[PDB]
Amino acid sequence: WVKILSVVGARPQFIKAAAVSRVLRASPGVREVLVHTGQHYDDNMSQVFFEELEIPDPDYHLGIGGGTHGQNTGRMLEAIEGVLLKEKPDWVLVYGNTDSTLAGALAAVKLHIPVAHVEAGLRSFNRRMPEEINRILTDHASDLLFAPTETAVQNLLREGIPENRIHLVGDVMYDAALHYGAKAERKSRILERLGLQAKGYVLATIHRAENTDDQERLRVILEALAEVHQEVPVVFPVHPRTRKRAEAFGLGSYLEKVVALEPVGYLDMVMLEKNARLIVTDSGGVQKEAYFYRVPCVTVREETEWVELLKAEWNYLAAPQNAKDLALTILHRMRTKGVEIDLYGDGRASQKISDFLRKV
Amino acid sequence: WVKILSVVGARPQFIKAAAVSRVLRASPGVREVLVHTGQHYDDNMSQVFFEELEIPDPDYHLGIGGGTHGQNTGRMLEAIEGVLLKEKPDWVLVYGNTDSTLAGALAAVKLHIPVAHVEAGLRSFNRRMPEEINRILTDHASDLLFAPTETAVQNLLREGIPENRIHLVGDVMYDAALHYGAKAERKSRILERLGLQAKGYVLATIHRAENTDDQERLRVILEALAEVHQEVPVVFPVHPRTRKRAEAFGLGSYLEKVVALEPVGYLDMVMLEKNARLIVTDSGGVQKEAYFYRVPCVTVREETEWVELLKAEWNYLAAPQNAKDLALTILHRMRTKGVEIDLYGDGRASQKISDFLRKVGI
Ligand SMILES: CC(=O)N[C@H]1[C@@H](OP(=O)(O)OP(=O)(O)OC[C@H]2O[C@@H](n3ccc(=O)[nH]c3=O)[C@H](O)[C@@H]2O)O[C@H](C(=O)O)[C@@H](O)[C@@H]1NC(C)=O
Ligand SMILES: CC(=O)N[C@H]1[C@@H](OP(=O)(O)OP(=O)(O)OC[C@H]2O[C@@H](n3ccc(=O)[nH]c3=O)[C@H](O)[C@@H]2O)O[C@H](C(=O)O)[C@@H](O)[C@@H]1NC(C)=O
Ligand SMILES: O=c1ccn([C@@H]2O[C@H](COP(=O)(O)OP(=O)(O)O)[C@@H](O)[C@H]2O)c(=O)[nH]1
Ligand SMILES: O=c1ccn([C@@H]2O[C@H](COP(=O)(O)OP(=O)(O)O)[C@@H](O)[C@H]2O)c(=O)[nH]1
Ligand SMILES: [Cl-]
Ligand SMILES: [Cl-]
Repeated sequence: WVKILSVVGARPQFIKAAAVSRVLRASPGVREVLVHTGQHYDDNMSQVFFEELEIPDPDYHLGIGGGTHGQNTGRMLEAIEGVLLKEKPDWVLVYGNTDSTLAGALAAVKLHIPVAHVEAGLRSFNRRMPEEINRILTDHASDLLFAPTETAVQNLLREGIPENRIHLVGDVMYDAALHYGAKAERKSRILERLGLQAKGYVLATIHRAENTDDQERLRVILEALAEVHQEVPVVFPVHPRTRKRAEAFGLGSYLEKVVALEPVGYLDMVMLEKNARLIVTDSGGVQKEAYFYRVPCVTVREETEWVELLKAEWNYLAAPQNAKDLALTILHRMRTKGVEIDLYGDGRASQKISDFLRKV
Repeated sequence: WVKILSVVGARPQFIKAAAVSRVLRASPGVREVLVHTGQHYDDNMSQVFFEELEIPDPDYHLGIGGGTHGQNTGRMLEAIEGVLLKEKPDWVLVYGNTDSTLAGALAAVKLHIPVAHVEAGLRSFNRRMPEEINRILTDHASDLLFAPTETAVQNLLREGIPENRIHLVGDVMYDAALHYGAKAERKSRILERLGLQAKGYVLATIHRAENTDDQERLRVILEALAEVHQEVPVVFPVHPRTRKRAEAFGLGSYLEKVVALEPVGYLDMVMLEKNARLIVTDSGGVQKEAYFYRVPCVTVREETEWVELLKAEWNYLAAPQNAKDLALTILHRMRTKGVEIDLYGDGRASQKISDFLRKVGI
């Protein structure tokens, strides 16, 4: 009998936890307790994931969100701690690299509760980025480090974390893609609703702060996607923050010139990804999922944490400096492909993690 | 020309800030803002240091303290972020490794305000210490790391922190002792008051969480100090957390078997340490201060961050497993001395720190 408490706050964490939760569910002598921080609150950012991915209702919802880093992190720290004091779990699992991840880890370590980091050791090497600080500080606070890639393992060794706390387990988001693929196939009618032809569009997601808080980068991206749309329709589920920023800077009309949507559930997303001729993104999860489906990817950033996608020629960096340059880069890359190579494991990252926990 | 905001919360942070702040005040093109989180709030833990060490009143008092890690750290994080969004300093300086330290770093780093950590790179290699977590994460959140020892430099390099963000500046607590030592001698009447002569007593402080939060560990310490007291008077300024734990556990009567005091100010502390025959402590700063005055030290812990003191034989660990043994250890070490060696620098760590903050560049 072991109690594993999972802290999730954001869409990509709901998706990670859906894989790990499934395995821990049907594991003998494990009870999972699941805490939703409230970081993501809109139904299209949160509830649709619990429904479509069949995720047990959370035991706690702390309803903390939409504030500053200080506010969100600070309140999450106090609220999560209160839950840990009640539930006394054997393990705390945190996912990814948001404020929720860091608050979960830090709440737990101060109470002498072991913390395991799902998706450990990724580095952008740009420490001005909030997400890099979150990765570094979470990794250094954790007891177990579940690395998805060899690079991630090397990044942890280089920062003095001992071998014996690092397990290369592959990527749980690959597990999720595998497990939910069929259900996406039989439930998603988004190509229908959108009048899209399989391989008759490009898929785009953009929400990095460094791309949406900076008017000139955001303008380069929306200008570039509208141009690309002239040639091949662009489907663009727009993150709420991205949509806020584009409206605020007067760039809303570019969204009207493509097939812009509110955020979609995972099942639609899978169908849009699979059927896309090419994916343009600044999302970590979406650039891996592109590779899952052997759809060429352009990452609108100066670096990625997922370097093996660049090496395997499946993914290509295009920093948003020039709208025409970026447009042409997207259009050129859609008739490219990468090498045959299996990354991210066998799709049983979640049971490797289950096993390592119930042992250690 | 440059605005440097310090975050302090606890007694040892006020002493460190005293030393640095004096320098920063002399420096042209340097404005300071001091934020007192409120972590330490009693006058004999906060106010007395401001007054005797000549520190100006804090620009802000957040009045947070007395809660869990969660509550204190969380509220400090939100509160400090508010101040920083008002003051928009060029640097935030954090000291040591309390919950205040970490909340200060975390507030700052997410606003892209550069953080400098005074007393950087120390490691106990014991994560059960909240303090170990605080200094690991502070260090990894910092853009400048002011290391007091070579061990601390090596600890940082081993955790992947680049050499160019690390500077071995020595210890500002040696600067403090050096700068305030004449005033202590001039003003302190503590020895007169207690009725002690030089070398006629042992000084004790105890306040680690791992020593006070466990009933029988604390009993081991208090009982050992009672025993020592029979052979050589024991003077014991008692931390409020320690008194409170001793009360709740029903161990109050042990404090009658020694010369238990309320916390003393820095000036009285210097005179107590300076004139002690031996110091027994679980304090970080007190360990070093014992060496400053060439007084043998016994550290009542399973480890210290200040390992050079053990190697120079000025300090000796004695984990509290057994009262008779801890007593005997204490009395045995009273007759010892370490090797002559200079540690902690030249008493101008603050000046080196000021210099780096000013010339680091945009
Ligand atoms: C750059 C960065 O730090 N990123 C971190 C960030 O993730 P991320 O950038 O992927 O955010 P995000 O794109 O919202 O979600 C993608 C998912 O949403 C689905 N997705 C996407 C759009 C949509 O409309 N519908 C939908 O279902 C997709 O199908 C896909 O499954 O938070 C993660 C977390 O903390 O767990 C970290 O692991 C990441 N760290 C890394 C290193 O990738
Ligand atoms: C073990 C540990 O983590 N310790 C950390 C801790 O310090 P510390 O353990 O030394 O606490 P503490 O003993 O209350 O203060 C001593 C001072 O009080 C004076 N002092 C002491 C008693 C007294 O009655 N009067 C008085 O003036 C003494 O003269 C002396 O100058 O908080 C510090 C901080 O974050 O800045 C960190 O730098 C430390 N990290 C290290 C590594 O030493
Ligand atoms: O359900 C949600 C989640 C987020 N957001 C918006 O997206 C912003 C960024 O939120 P997030 O939690 O992603 O912050 P990050 O992890 O990027 O720091 C928020 O302030 C909101 O404006 C929203 O509108 N609805
Ligand atoms: O001025 C003060 C500061 C602290 N405390 C008590 O000491 C406890 C521990 O305080 P803190 O969490 O700052 O840690 P510590 O001072 O022991 O390192 C507090 O909860 C209070 O009960 C007190 O009585 N007066
Ligand atoms: Cl998005
Ligand atoms: Cl004390």
